[PDB]
Amino acid sequence: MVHYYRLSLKSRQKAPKIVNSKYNSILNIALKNFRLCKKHKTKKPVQILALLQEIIPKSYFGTTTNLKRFYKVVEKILTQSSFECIHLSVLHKCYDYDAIPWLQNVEPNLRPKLLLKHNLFLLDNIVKPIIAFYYKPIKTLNGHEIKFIRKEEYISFESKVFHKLKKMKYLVEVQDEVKPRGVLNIIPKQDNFRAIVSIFPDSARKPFFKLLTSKIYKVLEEKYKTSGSLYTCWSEFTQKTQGQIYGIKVDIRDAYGNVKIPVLCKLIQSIPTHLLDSEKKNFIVDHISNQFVAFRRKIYKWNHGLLQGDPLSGCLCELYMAFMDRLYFSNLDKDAFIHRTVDDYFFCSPHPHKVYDFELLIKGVYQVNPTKTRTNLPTHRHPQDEIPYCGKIFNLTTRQVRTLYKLPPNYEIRHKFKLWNFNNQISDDNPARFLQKAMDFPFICNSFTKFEFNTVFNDQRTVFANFYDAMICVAYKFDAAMMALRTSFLVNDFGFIWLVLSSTVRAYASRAFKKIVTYKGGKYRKVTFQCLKSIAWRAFLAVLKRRTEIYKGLIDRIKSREKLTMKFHDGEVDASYFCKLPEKFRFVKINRKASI
Ligand SMILES: COC(=O)c1ccc2c(ccn2[C@@H]2C[C@H](O)[C@@H](COP(=O)(O)OP(=O)(O)OP(=O)(O)O)O2)c1
Ligand SMILES: [Mg+2]
Ligand SMILES: [Mg+2]
Repeated sequence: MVHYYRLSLKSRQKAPKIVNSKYNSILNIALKNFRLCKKHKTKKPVQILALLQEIIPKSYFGTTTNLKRFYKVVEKILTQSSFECIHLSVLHKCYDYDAIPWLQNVEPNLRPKLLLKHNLFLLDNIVKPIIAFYYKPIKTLNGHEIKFIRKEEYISFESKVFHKLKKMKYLVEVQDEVKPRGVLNIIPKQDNFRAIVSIFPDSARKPFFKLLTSKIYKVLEEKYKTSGSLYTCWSEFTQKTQGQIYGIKVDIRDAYGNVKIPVLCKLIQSIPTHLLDSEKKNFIVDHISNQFVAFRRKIYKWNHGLLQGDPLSGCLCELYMAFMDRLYFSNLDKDAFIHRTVDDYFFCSPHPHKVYDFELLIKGVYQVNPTKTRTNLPTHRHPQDEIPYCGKIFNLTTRQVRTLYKLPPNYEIRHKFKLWNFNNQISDDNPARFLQKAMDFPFICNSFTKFEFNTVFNDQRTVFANFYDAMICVAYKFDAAMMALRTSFLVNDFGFIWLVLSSTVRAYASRAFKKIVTYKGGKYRKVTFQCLKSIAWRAFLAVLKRRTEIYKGLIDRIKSREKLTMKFHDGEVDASYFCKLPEKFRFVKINRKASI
């Protein structure tokens, strides 16, 4: 009931020093070569595919077709996203079987599965290990993007921040050979770093930690400030505020690190016992004072605030921050806009001086991160009016809210979408259910909200732009699915994709219509299912025309048999934007070619 094979490097097994009776010994040439190359040292010019071509002799494949069928999957490994798989299928499907020299002497009909086992050995014992020898993979945290960084430079970088953490006092060796919470990982930021904990998977206390986060979130709700709700706050502020809106958003530097455990333990102790009893109070306090992690092999106590990656860190940081809000941010204009999430504050006032004062107050309380500040304050050199907060983009002048999309230059969009899941596999001969489960609406629901579809503060223009921008993300993940199909499912008839595509267009259009009807306001004019449907169709054509040397069939099918005419009951909404790719999507990389 396992159909997939995952591209992750942990799938690797320890390279045996010579293969045994079961396996053909043709590959021990390559097992020898893995050692002959690992006893090599280089410092700059390295191609991964090229050198693998020399560890594994061409004689294992015998021809030029089987070898490229193998190097497709090694390429996919090189360009992997986290939790991305291939079908075990691809390691035996449509091979030339009597062109290899070494199953020419085995049962003609038993070749598939033991060639599969052989290829499995190749990749698990040589391919992913040679990579893991030359590179570390790191998660960008931008989707499932994995960047490959040569371990030589990364060990150095890890060493420099370990330097900073022991040259400071943030990390003190305890050597109690004490059970550590988990393994410390250093992960690059931009020009910076981030120190994280990977918890040891010991699922005896996971429901306990969940009970605890639950309890103190209930404590947050009843004890601390009901923080309104972002949509409500923005709605009512923009309605009551006639004039030009001034605003600022600031990010607190090292939020988890600058929590003061003294103050935190006090706050924990102050909680009424009917909400958090004495034992769990003491466990939590002991827990946040006593945080041990393993790094290299020496054990270290973490002294710098709450430590990221720990299950209680989010809830305790919000407890601390709500306390700080009560202490320092209680006296601001009740007719002004204020909202916080975690380390991000968003303040707005028609009064410039009041926005200026809020910034001064914040910079007095916390150490802000200047890089991340966004404001139309005249005091700042480069005023913005679009400020990003909570994955939205609030326009201070127009009061419009657009979905914010994190898509850096030359970011491969396929890294946002988790096409495969190991726990629920799908066999190679059912592409329809795979496409379906990829087109399930959760992955885009977060840009289908009142924030996007209200006609209370947002124009009809803006609502429709939000819908089209969501359907672009949707069509992109549809194209990602199709790539997975053509290179793992290796599809025969594409008859199901027309039905899947029609179904998704119509269902997402229906959800959009219902959301828009639900949040009607003073700037509603009229919205139509025909218009929504054709917006979505245009969104799909916009994506598919970047490979219209593939999708010419589908392109022309939808243009021939579908309604795309764009008529609004408004003269305000520019339709030229609903025909091109939006400026945020037209440069995301769609080709999956082995970089380093
Ligand atoms: C590596 O995978 C993970 O498991 C993972 C990623 C991010 C995580 C956790 C746990 C908490 N978070 C982040 C904590 C951070 O504190 C906060 C705000 O993020 P941010 O402002 O961007 O970083 P921070 O303020 O500390 O420092 P900075 O401002 O750059 O100085 O959400 C686990
Ligand atoms: Mg921050
Ligand atoms: Mg932030």
